[PDB]
Amino acid sequence: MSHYRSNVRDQVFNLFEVLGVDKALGHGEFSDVDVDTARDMLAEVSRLAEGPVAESFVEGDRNPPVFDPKTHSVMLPESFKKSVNAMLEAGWDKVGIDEALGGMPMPKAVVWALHEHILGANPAVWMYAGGAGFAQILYHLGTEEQKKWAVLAAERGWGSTMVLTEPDAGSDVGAARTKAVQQADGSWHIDGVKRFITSGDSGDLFENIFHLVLARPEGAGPGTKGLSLYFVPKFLFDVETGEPGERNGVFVTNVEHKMGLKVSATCELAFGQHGVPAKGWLVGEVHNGIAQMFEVIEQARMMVGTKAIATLSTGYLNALQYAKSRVQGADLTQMTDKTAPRVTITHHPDVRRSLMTQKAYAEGLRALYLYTATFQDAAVAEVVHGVDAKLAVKVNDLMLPVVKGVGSEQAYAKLTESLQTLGGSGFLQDYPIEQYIRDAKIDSLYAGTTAIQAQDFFFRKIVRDKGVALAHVSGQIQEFVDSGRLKTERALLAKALTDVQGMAAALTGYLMAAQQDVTSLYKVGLGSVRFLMSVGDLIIGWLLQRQAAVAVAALDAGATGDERSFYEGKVAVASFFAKNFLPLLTSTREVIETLDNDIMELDEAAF
Amino acid sequence: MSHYRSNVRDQVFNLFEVLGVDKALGHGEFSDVDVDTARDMLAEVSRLAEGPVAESFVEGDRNPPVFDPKTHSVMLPESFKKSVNAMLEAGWDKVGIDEALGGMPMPKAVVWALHEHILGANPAVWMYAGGAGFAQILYHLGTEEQKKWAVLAAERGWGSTMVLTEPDAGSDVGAARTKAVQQADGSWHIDGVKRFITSGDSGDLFENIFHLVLARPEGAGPGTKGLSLYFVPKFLFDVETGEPGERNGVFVTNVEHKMGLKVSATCELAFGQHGVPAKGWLVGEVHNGIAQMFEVIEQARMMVGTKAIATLSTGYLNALQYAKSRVQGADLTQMTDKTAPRVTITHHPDVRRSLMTQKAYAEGLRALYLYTATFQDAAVAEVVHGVDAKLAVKVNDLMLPVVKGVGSEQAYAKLTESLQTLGGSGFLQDYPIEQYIRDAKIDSLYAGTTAIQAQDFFFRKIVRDKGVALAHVSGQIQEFVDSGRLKTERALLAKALTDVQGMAAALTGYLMAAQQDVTSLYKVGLGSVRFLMSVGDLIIGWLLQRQAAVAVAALDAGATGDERSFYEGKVAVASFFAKNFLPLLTSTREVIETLDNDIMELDEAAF
Ligand SMILES: CCCCCCCCCCCCCCCCCC(=O)SCCNC(=O)CCNC(=O)[C@H](O)C(C)(C)COP(=O)(O)OP(=O)(O)OC[C@H]1O[C@@H](n2cnc3c(N)ncnc32)[C@H](O)[C@@H]1OP(=O)(O)O
Ligand SMILES: CCCCCCCCCCCCCCCCCC(=O)SCCNC(=O)CCNC(=O)[C@H](O)C(C)(C)COP(=O)(O)OP(=O)(O)OC[C@H]1O[C@@H](n2cnc3c(N)ncnc32)[C@H](O)[C@@H]1OP(=O)(O)O
Ligand SMILES: Cc1cc2nc3c(=O)[nH]c(=O)nc-3n(C[C@H](O)[C@H](O)[C@H](O)COP(=O)(O)OP(=O)(O)OC[C@H]3O[C@@H](n4cnc5c(N)ncnc54)[C@H](O)[C@@H]3O)c2cc1C
Ligand SMILES: Cc1cc2nc3c(=O)[nH]c(=O)nc-3n(C[C@H](O)[C@H](O)[C@H](O)COP(=O)(O)OP(=O)(O)OC[C@H]3O[C@@H](n4cnc5c(N)ncnc54)[C@H](O)[C@@H]3O)c2cc1C
Repeated sequence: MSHYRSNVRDQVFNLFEVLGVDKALGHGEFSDVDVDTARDMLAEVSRLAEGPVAESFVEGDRNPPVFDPKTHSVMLPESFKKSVNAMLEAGWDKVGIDEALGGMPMPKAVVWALHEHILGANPAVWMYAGGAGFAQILYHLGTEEQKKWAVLAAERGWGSTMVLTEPDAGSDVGAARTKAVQQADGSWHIDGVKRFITSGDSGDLFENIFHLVLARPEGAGPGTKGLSLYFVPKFLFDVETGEPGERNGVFVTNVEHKMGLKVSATCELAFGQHGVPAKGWLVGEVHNGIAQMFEVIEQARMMVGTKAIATLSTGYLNALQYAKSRVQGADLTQMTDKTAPRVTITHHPDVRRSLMTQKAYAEGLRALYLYTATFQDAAVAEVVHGVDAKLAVKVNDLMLPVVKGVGSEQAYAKLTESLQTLGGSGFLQDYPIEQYIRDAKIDSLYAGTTAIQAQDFFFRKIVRDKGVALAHVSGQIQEFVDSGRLKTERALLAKALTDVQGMAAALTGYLMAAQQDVTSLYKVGLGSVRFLMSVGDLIIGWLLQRQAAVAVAALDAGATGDERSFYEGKVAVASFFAKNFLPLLTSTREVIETLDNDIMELDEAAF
Repeated sequence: MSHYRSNVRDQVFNLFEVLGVDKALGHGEFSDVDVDTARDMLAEVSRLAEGPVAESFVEGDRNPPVFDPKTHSVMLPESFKKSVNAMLEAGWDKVGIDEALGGMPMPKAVVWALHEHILGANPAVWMYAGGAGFAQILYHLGTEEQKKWAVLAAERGWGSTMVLTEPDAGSDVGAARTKAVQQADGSWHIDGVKRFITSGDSGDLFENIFHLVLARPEGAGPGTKGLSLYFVPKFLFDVETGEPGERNGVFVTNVEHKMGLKVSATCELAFGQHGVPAKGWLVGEVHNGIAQMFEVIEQARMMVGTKAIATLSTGYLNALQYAKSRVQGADLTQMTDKTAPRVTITHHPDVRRSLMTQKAYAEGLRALYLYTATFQDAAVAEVVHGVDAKLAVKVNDLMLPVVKGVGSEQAYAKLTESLQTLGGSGFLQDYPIEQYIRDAKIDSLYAGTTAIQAQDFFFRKIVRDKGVALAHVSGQIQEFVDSGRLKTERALLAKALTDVQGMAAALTGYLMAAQQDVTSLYKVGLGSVRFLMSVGDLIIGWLLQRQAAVAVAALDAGATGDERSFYEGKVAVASFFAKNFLPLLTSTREVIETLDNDIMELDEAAF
């Protein structure tokens, strides 16, 4: 087969044995979707991922897109084009999207499980083909006239981009200087240069591209609150039929050469700099740019974390496959006997430690993004968690920085173990883990760096939230921990919950203290990322133990064969994680409780 | 200037203010080298590394060597060949080499500090140019006839290789099947295929290459003990003048395609398979192969750890230079004020945490390999540490797994922080950190995987050694923590010593219990790598506090200006490491004390 190894069985286990998404199927907007329908779609898309989508994964990296400056055009490998069009011709880009746009209803938890397979097999495909998902947001936020455009965009299959960054405005989006001047007809003319734009051009892959652009109206206020969101197409088009017309003044002027994700054209995109106006329209005809754009960012941050996790999972499964078959060395128990038979390396304790660590974070993080996705539909959140719509929004907001920040960083860190499992062969392009690592590095940077995720998590999702969402998740873990074979694991989780609550209390103390000495805030920043990562380990631990309980019940009821091996692996991985990673949170709490500002007051030249 | 950023000042600090190498200079073999001569040499190689050597760093990766299968030859980029020849013409490969081979005396601590700059600027240069260091080993081990061959190899500038690995014999060197058949004329015919041979061919870069080859003499016993070391030249040569002659029967048949270190040709090397016998000569005319080859392996393991550390250093320095000039966002104390002045990112807490983390491991690991190198000369070890020659060998042996294993893994892990400091630009090939990471990942694999290092460290360097070397080093740390501003840090180091000593006790306990239940050994394997990493952190913490003590003295003695900034940085980094990384060892100890065999008993199919 291909490089991509899927795990539909684990997705089904989470969705329909552990998390309860099955109880929302057959109800609400999912009247005509049952568990069998969702299972079949998952198997169907996993086969597409493993075949036509994965087929161009290697070539996308080895023969990157070619950029021609004078026609401002990017040419993608033909094999990649077919991969994208194989996905689109099957309609996987439209599941969960409004029926007006050609979609059919589906819980986001299932949608993200479906898209996991695409993100694992060839993530850039998902990016180039996000047009309809972009159209969904434009449909939600636009005037009635702009809704017809969104409908057209979805059906003519346009490509799409999210356009915020400028050389001087990356983390600080509010510093952007791309400007917008209103025209007599109500149109606007966009004028500026944007940097690092994913899918900024894609050649003849699509009939059109509609950029969603942040720009500052002439005379607008400063910062992010002064930015407005604009619909700017590559081609002007017939507002009735969608037929592309005159080329609009939006041009790629450069394409970055990157560590990985090479098939995703990361572009310098110029608006109105080449003699042709960049005509655009104010989304919703209101000035509400940063709020509007964050509907896109929220999806971007979910995708990026799910991508990081999809990559770890297939990285782990490739390493496991290799390890079962690689003979090297003798069993440690027969070390003195140098004539002892050679064994497969899964017999070596460090290889099993490595593989169980990979397993725990692949499956642990899979559970985490699926659990997060059960809060992204109010109806699913209601039936699974018994929370009302407002609280579900708060919990999803709480969990997004965890999915993105912990997923990106832990996936990359544990792909190191995947590669280590192959020995020297892991350093070769013959195996895909090398590329997995290069493609995954980006996940801690774009859609907001980890430091921005951790700042958002504490200041916006806990402090501004008054801790409500965190107290809800904490309370669910408390109940789980207070409720035979899993008693030791639950006590380690009780300790980890207490450790994380002590982290949050210390950081809130630093926050409170800042009223007397404002530099106390630096301590919060110093601890923010370790706190973010600790919460992730806590929720991974809990979800894995919820899985282990379902597995114990399945084994007692007489599981046999492959199902028994699946459930046996869940008991072991939940216990392994509890004993090897949860106790580390104790030392981290002590460090966070002890933070000082020595390194803040240090002279910069001392570094 | 170039990508490579050096730190001569820190090397001097370690060598001549902390570690006491100055006491050995001016005496014994080092008559002709004083502190000043060494500082100038470090500065001189500093500049060669930054210029002619770093010149080809980028091209070597983006235009890798071309393999010609019909002539079994590798063609290296011309600019890279210039870099190698610039190193050789300045004689940096012969520093510390026997005078018979064109070298002059130099303590190993200074030699590795010299080579740090080549390894950071273009590590493959060091590898290709290592021929003279190979000859020194040939000179030590050879018959009188072979020592003349070693002289000619050093004088004619030949390249060299170390040839062990086969497809079925990587970590398990003893499974190699390359054969050796003695001829009437006293030579042997080598027959087999070797894999992954660094520098297996180099085109016209050198006049000859002498391969050091492990092979199994006809009728020898199994495992590493049945292997012998053979001298196998690319060209047969006149044994009096060294003039190359007939082509010997050893040919490269493939070159690997790798993640990084691309300009190092990693070759499939075939002996006696292309119709021409591969003539070789038994090194020392004795069958001591694995012990002889381990003289080479010990240098390779020191180099790999030093390379990884050299790479983290220039990664940190590049990120630091970038952080000081990158304007993004405002001070955290003004987060509510959206009009606040923009600041350089060095003002942000998470960036300073990141930078101080990179600093502590770059400088901590530099101290580690320099400390280790003070045991690689008997005269130096006596003057500096007061230990006899045989104990110095044992300590060096103890530390080689630390330098290679901990250096390789921690350098790669912390380069993630370096790249993160660049934000989105770190993912660009426009900056060198992307290449650092790819070039560094191999450090955890070749010259023995991290698991091999951890196994060697415990079973051979602690258990076979009867705790002598470990007891000596721990004794020095015990002394140190029992000796105002460094008091808090001293106590954290004491706790770390107790923690590591508890890890050792637990592992020794598991070893003893293997007398009754031999599976207990598996627990040793499970904790082996974490134990090794913990010792690294202990020794890093210790050395940084030794540096801090020296720095405090210099501060109170009236240091000013840039020297004051240097010394202040050492105080801060030693304290930061003590407070943020040493306490984490307590939880690691608890994990090691609670290891069990559940994941060993688990069915393979359950993974
Ligand atoms: C049915 C089907 C469904 C289909 C749809 C799904 C599919 C769609 C397809 C997805 C496409 C993905 C394509 C891939 C492209 C790659 C992504 C990128 O790199 S792209 C680029 C990625 N770039 C980045 O990620 C930017 C990174 N930088 C940051 O995030 C900064 O922290 C900053 C810019 C927010 C700071 O600015 P500063 O002015 O200090 O900010 P303040 O703190 O003052 O907040 C101001 C206002 O912002 C707002 N708002 C804020 N936070 C949140 C939130 N978390 N959350 C929400 N809103 C949030 C809020 O309105 C707030 O006002 P208020 O409510 O308070 O009144
Ligand atoms: C100015 C100078 C400028 C230029 C400088 C040039 C310097 C020189 C060249 C530098 C290198 C060039 C760069 C090349 C980079 C490629 C490096 C590689 O990958 S290639 C290398 C890649 N491949 C590897 O690294 C192999 C990795 N695999 C291993 O290490 C395995 O553990 C194994 C082979 C030892 C197992 O086999 P098994 O038979 O079960 O192991 P046992 O436990 O039973 O010991 C058997 C005998 O071996 C001995 N001996 C053992 N250990 C050590 C030691 N630490 N320590 C010492 N000796 C050791 C010992 O004699 C022992 O006998 P005994 O004393 O006990 O009676
Ligand atoms: C491959 C790729 C594709 C991209 N595609 C897109 C796209 O389609 N659309 C788009 O809009 N953007 C895109 N970007 C940009 C992306 O959104 C990133 O947010 C951007 O690269 C980050 O800003 P920067 O690179 O200027 O880094 P900076 O913001 O300059 O960050 C540099 C360092 O400073 C730290 N830092 C910065 N500000 C703070 C702060 N206030 N507190 C603490 N630490 C801070 C960061 O964490 C980081 O370590 C892409 C980037 C890449 C690499
Ligand atoms: C770039 C590069 C250059 C190289 N250059 C040279 C060279 O010049 N000369 C040379 O002789 N070799 C060279 N090698 C070979 C290199 O030393 C081997 O790849 C290395 O020893 C690992 O062997 P392997 O690839 O077969 O992995 P394996 O031995 O198959 O290891 C696979 C996995 O099993 C684990 N494992 C194996 N045995 C054990 C055990 N007993 N206990 C616990 N875990 C175990 C490993 O840690 C790893 O995770 C090079 C390799 C590379 C990648």
